[PDB]
Amino acid sequence: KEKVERDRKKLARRRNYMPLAFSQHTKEIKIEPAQAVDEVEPLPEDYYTRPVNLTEVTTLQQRLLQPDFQPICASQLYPRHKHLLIKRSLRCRQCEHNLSKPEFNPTSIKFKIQLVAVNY
Amino acid sequence: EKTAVVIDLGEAFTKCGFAGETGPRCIIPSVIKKAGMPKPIKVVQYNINTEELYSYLKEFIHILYFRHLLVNPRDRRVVVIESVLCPSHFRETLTRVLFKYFEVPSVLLAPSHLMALLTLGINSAMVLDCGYRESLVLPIYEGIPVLNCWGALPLGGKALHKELETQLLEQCTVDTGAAKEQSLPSVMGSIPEGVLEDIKVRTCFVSDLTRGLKIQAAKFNIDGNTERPSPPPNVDYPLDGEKILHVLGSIRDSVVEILFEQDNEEKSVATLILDSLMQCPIDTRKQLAENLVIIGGTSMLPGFLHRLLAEIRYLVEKPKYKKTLGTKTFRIHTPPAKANCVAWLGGAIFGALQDILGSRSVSKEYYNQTGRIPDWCSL
Amino acid sequence: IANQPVVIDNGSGVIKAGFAGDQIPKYCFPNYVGRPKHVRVMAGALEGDIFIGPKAEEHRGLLSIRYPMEHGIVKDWNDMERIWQYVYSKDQLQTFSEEHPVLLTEAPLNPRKNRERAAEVFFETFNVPALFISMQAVLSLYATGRTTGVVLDSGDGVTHAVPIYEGFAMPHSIMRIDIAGRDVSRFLRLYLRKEGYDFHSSSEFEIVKAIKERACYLSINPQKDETLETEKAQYYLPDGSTIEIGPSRFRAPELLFRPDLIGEESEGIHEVLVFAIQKSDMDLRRTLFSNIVLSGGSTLFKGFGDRLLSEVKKLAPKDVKIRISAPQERLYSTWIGGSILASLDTFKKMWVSKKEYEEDGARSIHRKTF
Amino acid sequence: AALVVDNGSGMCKAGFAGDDAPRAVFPSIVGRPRHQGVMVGMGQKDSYVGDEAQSKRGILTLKYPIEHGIVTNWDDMEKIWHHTFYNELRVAPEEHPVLLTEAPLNPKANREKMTQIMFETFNTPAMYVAIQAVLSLYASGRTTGIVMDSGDGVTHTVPIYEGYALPHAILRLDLAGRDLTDYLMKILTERGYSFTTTAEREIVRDIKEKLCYVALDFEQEMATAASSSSLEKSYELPDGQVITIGNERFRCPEALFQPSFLGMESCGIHETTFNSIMKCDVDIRKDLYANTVLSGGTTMYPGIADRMQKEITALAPSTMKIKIIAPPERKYSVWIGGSILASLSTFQQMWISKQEYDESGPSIVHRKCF
Ligand SMILES: Nc1ncnc2c1ncn2[C@@H]1O[C@H](COP(=O)(O)OP(=O)(O)OP(=O)(O)O)[C@@H](O)[C@H]1O
Ligand SMILES: Nc1ncnc2c1ncn2[C@@H]1O[C@H](COP(=O)(O)OP(=O)(O)O)[C@@H](O)[C@H]1O
Ligand SMILES: Nc1ncnc2c1ncn2[C@@H]1O[C@H](COP(=O)(O)OP(=O)(O)O)[C@@H](O)[C@H]1O
Ligand SMILES: [Zn+2]
Repeated sequence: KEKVERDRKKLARRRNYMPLAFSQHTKEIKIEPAQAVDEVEPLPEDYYTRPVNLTEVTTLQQRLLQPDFQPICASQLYPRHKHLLIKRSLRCRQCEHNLSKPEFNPTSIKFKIQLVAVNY
Repeated sequence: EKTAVVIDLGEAFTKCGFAGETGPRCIIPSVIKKAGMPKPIKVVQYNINTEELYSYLKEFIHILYFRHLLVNPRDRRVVVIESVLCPSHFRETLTRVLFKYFEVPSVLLAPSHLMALLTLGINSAMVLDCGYRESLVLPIYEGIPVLNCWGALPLGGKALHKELETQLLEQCTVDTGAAKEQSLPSVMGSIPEGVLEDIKVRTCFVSDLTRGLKIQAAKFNIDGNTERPSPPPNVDYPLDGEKILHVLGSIRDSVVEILFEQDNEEKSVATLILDSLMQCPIDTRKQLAENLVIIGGTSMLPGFLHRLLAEIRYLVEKPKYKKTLGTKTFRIHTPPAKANCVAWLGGAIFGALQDILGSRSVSKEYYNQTGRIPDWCSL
Repeated sequence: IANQPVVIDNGSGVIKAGFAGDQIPKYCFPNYVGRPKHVRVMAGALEGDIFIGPKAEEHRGLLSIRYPMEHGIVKDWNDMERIWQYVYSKDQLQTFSEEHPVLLTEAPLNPRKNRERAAEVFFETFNVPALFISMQAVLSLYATGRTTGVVLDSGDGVTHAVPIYEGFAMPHSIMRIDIAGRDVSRFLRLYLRKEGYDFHSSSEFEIVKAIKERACYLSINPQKDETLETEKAQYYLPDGSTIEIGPSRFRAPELLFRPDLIGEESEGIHEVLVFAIQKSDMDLRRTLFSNIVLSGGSTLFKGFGDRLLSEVKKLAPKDVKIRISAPQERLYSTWIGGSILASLDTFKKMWVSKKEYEEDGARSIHRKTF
Repeated sequence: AALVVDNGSGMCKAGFAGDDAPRAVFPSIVGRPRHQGVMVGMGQKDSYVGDEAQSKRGILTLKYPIEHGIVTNWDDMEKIWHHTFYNELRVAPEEHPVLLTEAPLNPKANREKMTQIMFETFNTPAMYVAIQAVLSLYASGRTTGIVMDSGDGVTHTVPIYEGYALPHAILRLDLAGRDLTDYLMKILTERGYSFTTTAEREIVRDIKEKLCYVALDFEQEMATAASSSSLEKSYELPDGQVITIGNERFRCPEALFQPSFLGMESCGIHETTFNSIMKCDVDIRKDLYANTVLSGGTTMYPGIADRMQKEITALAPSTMKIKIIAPPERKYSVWIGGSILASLSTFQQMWISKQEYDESGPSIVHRKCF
């Protein structure tokens, strides 16, 4: 709606007709806004008078690796899929190409175009 | 068009990922491991030389765009989330890094508070942002941030980490493993920030208002003989392998109280909402009060939201706020993502809107021509 | 009683006291109550829980500042009573309040409850012979020594424009806006956080007021100074640390002349002056433009008169003579006016006696005001 | 099929000709946001109008386009008419001919520029401007009698006898609802409750409409207000905060009957109604006393009719019988008249066409006005 309004406004400025009325001017999606709770759930009375095992609760580092629902308990914390790594290719400002890597960089130490300061 | 990337550079942690996603892909400590330096330098640092800041941000953004995210920087747009009243030179540098070095198409400098509002869907809401450095509040009414009625206090992560370190050094009881079974005080002169943060998260919790109010008067010792509630059991925390630090039960529930302590000035994390809300326009009062939003990782601390909402309703009855904010119904919003990743989620929801993004966002062609990033200060 | 009357300016920022005989106010100290920041249980700390004026300035960093008067209105009366008690202390004046009569200087169009309670305190708590509430604007003209003149009195709490012609004040033409020196200090703190220097504490708010008072110049064209690269002039703090203010210096006090920038719905300091003249009758407009007087502390900004003259000229009619006659003693102009007024034998008739207040009623103070 | 569109300074009453009451009634205001350089959220309209701006008052600066029945900003008025036809009424302006209302003795440029927009911008088939007072008589089924049509913008007194108007007997007074609203703010600020902003002024208008009532004897009412707290009523704001306005309740509408309070130096709404009848011919005066109509929403104050009768009777001769005509629908008295006029087959001829406008120009309106 804002795009159409901004487009209609911009082409009217570009035309420079001073908003001349040649023709007649002028389905809806409505989300319900989230309900506000009167009282949020208090801290459970267990936390008072209970030994805290540091094995059971999770550290920040391993909490934050699962960001979608970072759980306090270890039993909730599920193993995330292994992170894919990158194969870098360099390109200069003035020059175009410089160096690059093959399409089978897995289990290969070969460069498609070998270029380095020690090699010139 | 391609799915625009969202970055949110913070003092403690940086949120990173792609637009139109349920949460951020990578969230990591905002630091860089430079050769020679034993402890890694913090990437965001206010009030330093531009050249030294430029190099740190160049190093950091590189790690985000290749090791954490795997995508070409020049190809797709950027949605840089940064809090309102972020230092001028820092924001100017961050843009100059993205536009000059990386050569990004266009950056959009969204305020964190307005982004947090989009995630809920509500058009108007009060937004408290309890971060690392400063706990900032900013009323947002129907898309317009009200800078007139701003509020900030240094009662975040940094102020809490410092308070924990101080208390641990007073009641210092470590088992080094060298005839140190007996209580040994201050074997190490300072405790590293990484350890203090892990203790805070696991050991320490936020007490109830009734118990907290007693803890405040107890440590004060205001003409009373041992008027403290029964603390939790003492938790033993390993330091650098062999050294086992016994954390006192009092420290766990007293360290947090510095946030909710009045300290004569009447300036807590609780008061900051009511101080701001009283300064707001008379028509906006009832709408903002009903729609409260609590973002920031400091508010993740267990039982913070209950203590805050309770401490609010107690400070309401206090004679200062009793006239204006007397008969008001304070209700908290529960955002879809977790309290840490509310800010990021807004930028992603905004990044998914390709049509509006391109128009609002500052293009590289404009920056190269002008060299003037638009801000809420005069042009 | 014949004994010399005590003039006291009720300035939100700085209250100025002294005798009517003196050409200048001998005792002028900041209008705030100082209590210890940390809630003092123990001995060896700041004792009394009350530090006012010079005592507060000494131990400033330790104490917590709370202004009793906001926007020319008294919020906390218990605090204001302690302040007025410190005016009759060994430190300042050193006299009995029961002996000498009093003159107050309340801002124009204040609440009537503010005037009534102000009188009640000064008649009941202190046993004053006689009291007289007056307008800050009317006094400013007595000091300069002209009958005709518009008085743009920019204080710390409130900025107000009152047009008075040949000793006749048009009460409908008076204009009052809350955007004053204190708001400029608040907005400067925000811009200083945008430069990357936080002043979160109530004590640290006082040094932002000092930074403002020291270094803040009003540019004739604001847009040209923004494009121009700043010198970034260093200011020295009490601890010794240096801060480079830069562009925050000039774009902070601009909010007086353009309060829409931050988002405050007000007219502006250039606008209230012109509107006050335009609201008055057509015959007087020329003489009121020809006689403008700047009063208060929030006119002392470097190049204020230069900017105001330019901003008034474009709004005002073409080929009209605009003279903005600032005195050298703008900050202390309001008091000097009262000191002259008090000295006159006519003042003897104007004030309300203690016995008059007991018999007549509450109205006595309001009806004799004008 | 025809459209009646009252262009009142306070509220714009629009609807279809023949219908009993107007379809869409909204406050005539344009709401522009107090925007900073910070980016704005989604669902953002550049300028809000009417009930939308009335919902989002907090942030938007409310600017009334018509001031004293004179259109100051025509670009703003165009945006209201666009909200009137397209959004509120849900009708094309090209299809239906549009009747507008102008107050009597307005500037000639107002009627000229009004019709120019309707003919060029909206491309209406026919356009007729009418005097608000002339329409208001049709509501009561009375051809003979004077009307005291007091609006938010202006109040005017048009004597019409046996379907013939006396133009020279017409008197206009700039004192109106908005001046009373502005007056009520000042006296509420004197009590304690300060209202400055444009959004706050709208809340003071809601306070005025509900509580304020006209006193029979003002001096007698002030005596009862001082002694007892029976007249003191409480009102809840949009905020939970409640206020007790007290004597200022009946002090606001007094300004109508004695403008000296506002400081205009003019005759009261009672005295101007008398003066207008005396300016007329001696014979017809009888019927004008017998048929004194009160129109607009500034005559919906509880007990204005009783006070009006008393004041007129004192000025007028003793032998004459003075009857004030107060119909239940006074607020919609201007529109309901328009609906009756437009429906009549006789009025079909009096319409000014596009062909008539094109050949002659916008000056044709002055001939075929009344
Ligand atoms: N019941 C009421 N009692 C007192 N004052 C009222 C009442 N209703 C409205 N008012 C005041 O009087 C005004 C009446 O405005 P109204 O709705 O009659 O439109 P208008 O702009 O005056 O149109 P017109 O000039 O054609 O009569 C309002 O703006 C308000 O200030
Ligand atoms: N999941 C969590 N549980 C508890 N505390 C947390 C959590 N995540 C972060 N914190 C704490 O709260 C702080 C949140 O800071 P953050 O909002 O990420 O930084 P910034 O304010 O610079 O954007 C961290 O420094 C950390 O001490
Ligand atoms: N030399 C100065 N330069 C700039 N601002 C000043 C200067 N002196 C005072 N001010 C400002 O003006 C205020 C003083 O207001 P003041 O004139 O005392 O008000 P009042 O007329 O109500 O007594 C200070 O608090 C400060 O904000
Ligand atoms: Zn090269």
